[PDB]
Amino acid sequence: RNLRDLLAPWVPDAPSRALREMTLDSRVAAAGDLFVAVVGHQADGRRYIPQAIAQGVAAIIAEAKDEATDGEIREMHGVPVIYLSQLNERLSALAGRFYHEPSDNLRLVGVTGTNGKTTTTQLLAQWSQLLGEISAVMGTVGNGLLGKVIPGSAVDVQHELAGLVDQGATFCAMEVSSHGLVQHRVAALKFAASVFTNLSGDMEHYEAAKWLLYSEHHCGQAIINADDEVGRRWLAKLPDAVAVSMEDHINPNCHGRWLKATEVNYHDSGATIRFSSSWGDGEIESHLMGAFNVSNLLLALATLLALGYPLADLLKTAARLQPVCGRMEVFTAPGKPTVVVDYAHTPDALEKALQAARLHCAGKLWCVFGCGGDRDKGKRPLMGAIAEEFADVAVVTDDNPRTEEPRAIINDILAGMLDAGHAKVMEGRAEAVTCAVMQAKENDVVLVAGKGHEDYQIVGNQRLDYSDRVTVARLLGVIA
Ligand SMILES: Cc1cccc(C(=O)N[C@@H](C)C2CC2)n1
Ligand SMILES: Cc1cccc(C(=O)N[C@H](C)C2CC2)n1
Repeated sequence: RNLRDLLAPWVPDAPSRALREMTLDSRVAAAGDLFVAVVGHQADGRRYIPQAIAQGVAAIIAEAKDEATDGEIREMHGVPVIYLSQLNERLSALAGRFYHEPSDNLRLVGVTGTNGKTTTTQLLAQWSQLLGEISAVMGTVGNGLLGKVIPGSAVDVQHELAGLVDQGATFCAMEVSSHGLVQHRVAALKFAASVFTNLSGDMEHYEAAKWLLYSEHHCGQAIINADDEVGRRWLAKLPDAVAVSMEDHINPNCHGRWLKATEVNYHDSGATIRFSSSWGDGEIESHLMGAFNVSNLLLALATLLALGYPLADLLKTAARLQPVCGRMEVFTAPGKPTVVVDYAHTPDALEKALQAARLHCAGKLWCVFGCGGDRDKGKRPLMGAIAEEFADVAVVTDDNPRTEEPRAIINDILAGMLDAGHAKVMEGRAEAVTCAVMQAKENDVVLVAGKGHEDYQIVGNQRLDYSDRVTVARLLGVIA
């Protein structure tokens, strides 16, 4: 890395100077670094140019606003300071060049929308890796090669993508937040494909702002959920986008690319999804639960088809796709009730989890759950009302009671019910889980909510070793 090569597209006359790393933080700007001095909300990095210089940086790139002209080269204490107008907008491009254009050196797929980003990215990364890629993810659960995901500016994004390319990644599925997009955090990334899952006067400016952003990015193949009203607006203006539906929203008159689920059977271990597409038809056995996960899987399928992965190979590998651990994670065993472990710990999340589970439930739906002690109490009766409404059997138990009296938490939950006497209460959590699993019938479904993959139960100030997954697995005679 050299300042002159780095800046060649923009600043013809920039001095040669070897560079080490790129940083926005004057506090970690080491000797040989490029410090980038950006102006944000209540922050002016140019204030810290003296400090960085004093810490021995090789060079500085700085916001030109009010201070200089675009491309102006100055020199302070023998250190080149190059000024650029609209530096926030350009930071992604600058960092891209610094880090050798990582998005041109793997297949990058970006997933945007309110929900489903995490699951859809995971599915993209898993399925592509099943077809021979070395895949990675960047998103809410962290960054890394699959299995090694470790728990944010335009520089950081490019740096992390370069790290992945360095570790041998050939495919990356990235969550792209609305906030990230607006703050130019992905501005110079070359997306192979861009996926839209869903959106949760005004409508004209919102739309306008997002269209403007779209027009400025390298989105690649566009893959859009046609079951969402906003998705259909995108599709109306993008004739080469791929429309995906599990209802009747594909308009066959447009002769565009499409994928639609024609029949879905939600069963005790997943969903059987029959589909047609402009690539051919097929049937997939998904091991994920609920309708929204059928949509997420279809989006991943359509994306991979769009990118040229063969339908036959995707079909042969689909049954290996797994849920994110502790997210609507299904446990079945021959002749036992189906048990779903989900992290749902809010009224809305609990409601969605119950509605998803219900689709797969021939019998009674059980819900085992509690609420955290020494935290806001407001959700407690709301979760009680939800469990009573959307399950057939509510089993109220403990969930990280901490220092709060466990039964007091349970009381708050029960207080939200129309008919609390119809709820079952069982303390200890392990005991409650066991109660549901051992009493439920073979065609029942038991949702164990609140913990997902979090393998502890906080009682007092002790983190006790405890896993919903392991509890369930042992009861069913399976392996967590
Ligand atoms: C770009 C494309 C490809 C295939 C089908 C379609 C499609 O059904 N569009 C619908 C949802 C129109 C109202 C927006 N659009
Ligand atoms: C991943 C990504 C990056 C940059 C822009 C975009 C974008 O405007 N996406 C739209 C929602 C398009 C329907 C797919 N998506």
